[PDB]
Amino acid sequence: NIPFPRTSGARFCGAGYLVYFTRGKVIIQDIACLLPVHKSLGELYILNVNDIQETCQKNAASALLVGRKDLVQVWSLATVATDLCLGPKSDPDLETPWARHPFGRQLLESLLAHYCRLRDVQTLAMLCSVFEERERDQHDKNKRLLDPANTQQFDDFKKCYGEILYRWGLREKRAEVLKFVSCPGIEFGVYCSHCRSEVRGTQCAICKGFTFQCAICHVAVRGSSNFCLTCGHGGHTSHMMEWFRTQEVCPTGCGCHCLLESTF
Amino acid sequence: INTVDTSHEDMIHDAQMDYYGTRLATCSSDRSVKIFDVRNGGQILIADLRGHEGPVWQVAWAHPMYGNILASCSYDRKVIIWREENGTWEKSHEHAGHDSSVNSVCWAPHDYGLILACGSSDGAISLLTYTGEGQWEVKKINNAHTIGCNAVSWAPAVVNYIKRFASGGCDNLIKLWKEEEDGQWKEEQKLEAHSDWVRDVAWAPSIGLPTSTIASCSQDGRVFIWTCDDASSNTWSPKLLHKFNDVVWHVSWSITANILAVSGGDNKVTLWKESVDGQWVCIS
Amino acid sequence: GSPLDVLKDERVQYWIENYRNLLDAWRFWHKRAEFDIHRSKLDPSSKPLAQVFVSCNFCRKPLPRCALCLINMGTPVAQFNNWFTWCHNCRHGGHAGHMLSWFRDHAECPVSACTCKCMQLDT
Amino acid sequence: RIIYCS
Ligand SMILES: [Zn+2]
Ligand SMILES: [Zn+2]
Ligand SMILES: [Zn+2]
Ligand SMILES: [Zn+2]
Ligand SMILES: [Zn+2]
Ligand SMILES: [Zn+2]
Ligand SMILES: [Zn+2]
Ligand SMILES: [Zn+2]
Repeated sequence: NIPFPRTSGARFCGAGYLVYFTRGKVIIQDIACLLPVHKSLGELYILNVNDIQETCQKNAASALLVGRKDLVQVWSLATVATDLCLGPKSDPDLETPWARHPFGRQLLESLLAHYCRLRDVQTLAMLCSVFEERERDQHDKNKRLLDPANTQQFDDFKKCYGEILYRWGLREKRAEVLKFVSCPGIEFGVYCSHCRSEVRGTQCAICKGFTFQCAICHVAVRGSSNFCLTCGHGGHTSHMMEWFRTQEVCPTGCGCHCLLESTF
Repeated sequence: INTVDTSHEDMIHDAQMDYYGTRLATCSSDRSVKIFDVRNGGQILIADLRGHEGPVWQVAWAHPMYGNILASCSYDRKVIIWREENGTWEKSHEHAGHDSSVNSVCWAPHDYGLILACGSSDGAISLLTYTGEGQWEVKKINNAHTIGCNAVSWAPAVVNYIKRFASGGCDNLIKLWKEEEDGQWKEEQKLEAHSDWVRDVAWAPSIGLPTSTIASCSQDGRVFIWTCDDASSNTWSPKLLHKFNDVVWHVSWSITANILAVSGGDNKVTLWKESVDGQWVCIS
Repeated sequence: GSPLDVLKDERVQYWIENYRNLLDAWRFWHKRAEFDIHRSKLDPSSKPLAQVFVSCNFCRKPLPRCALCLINMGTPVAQFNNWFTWCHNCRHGGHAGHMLSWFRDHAECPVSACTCKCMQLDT
Repeated sequence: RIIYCS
């Protein structure tokens, strides 16, 4: 049992390519005008939690550089629908929430259903991110523009767009997008400078003191740090930016050429 | 439009590109598995891999997550892995547990780990699982297909997990396999709506839409785009796209599962897209 | 001069210590490193101890992986862009170049669901 | 206005 050998094939590779061959040489296509995602928009789009208004306008401007009539109108509506003057209140018997207004949840759920049919992940992921006693509990569910019974689909949208962004080659943007998801071995320990014991954390337990002391400015380090695996003399990252820029020896009189024994 | 002119005399059988779109791996019939470097429109020969008894059918790259890995399946008990270490490509591992020739390889989704599935012509599937320290935990099940098992596909990961894959062989049937909690790989619904000889099977990438689609091809020329609109139902309703005049070899989805490219014996490539009314029409 | 006759006295050590301190006040930090290299090349006795362990709390596998790059730590692949930076209060990190690219624009640990501003936590 | 005049 063995089929007959084949002499042609075609596969979709990368995120915007097409490879094929025929009965030989192999050609490579750049067919990126037939997919609903655009690579330039993924390089121009921004996300910034501290100021929603600016992001919507910047993305609306960026949508005009590509010539998509749809996105300009959508991002325009997003600005007015996500203003800070429409904040929900705490008591149900004080106002009707903007979510129940027919320009709230129902318009969002009509854009999302439109873009789903087009398979446009890139807009769904962005939209789902920008918008992110019994009576009191019911109110909290009622006052949200995204249904609390559909979190899984939104997480799936964000995850798939992140995988695409990894495929294209952009690393920072994937982290930016993934920062909005609702659902969230061997390590290194520090030998304390007072009790001479391994300490799990920037602060000790016996003497409760600082466990790590920088090997350039001798000031205790509490945030970022780099260290050598062989000799083990570490400090702030910018300090070794400056130090290992030219020299190749331990800054603490150790003799260990850390540049060669650490960068595996 | 870019072109590469391969050296190897015998006709090419398969060709695939890496994850990022930088390198190229071409299988052939003489012996070679030559790999190029097509960055910025180039041809520069990175390596020229050698060593195989018979001709090689498929080459499959793994995720960049676990280094540079490439798998090959040939006309022998041969699934050699071709890892590259310290800036040079070389043999890394071999496994020869299947009597007849093995004609399909498919890497598992990177969420599970590093798993490879290969279906031999004898009618068995071998799962190569990486356990660390340069070791494997290869297990297999036999008597799955009478005279077939010549195409395998993995299913997109959904929400611990429930591993699934889709196969198909000479029996003109396609079976779905679900791994039990114990570890044994049981069987499940097996669709049978083809006539002569299935050749390949592909399963669609997921976006979040609660529908699963599978394409299939055969010597009939009939391509069926199966569909299932309910996770609990486990029902698939076949549909026809076009009855080709020749044998249909390969089907491949797109990144967003909106375009399907079909190639076969007629020595042509066709692109297809679903219309709003539910009919599948060509584009080029 | 004599290594093991005068350098053991508790009067020549205080002078060296005070000189190092006075150097550390003026913020001349590289000069202190040069002085320490000279001192160590002269006598061996005053040699610092190690600082960072490699223990495995969860005592054929890997463990740490980059954040932005997410590739497994260790394994091979402008020479300082391969150390693995570690946060202390956050226990995260990655490649030096990747994290420095990340931290120039934004200020937060790239791992989502973290609120540690690692770069400006120490100033 | 956004809805009815581009
Ligand atoms: Zn202590
Ligand atoms: Zn410092
Ligand atoms: Zn060292
Ligand atoms: Zn040292
Ligand atoms: Zn361990
Ligand atoms: Zn990295
Ligand atoms: Zn931190
Ligand atoms: Zn963090």
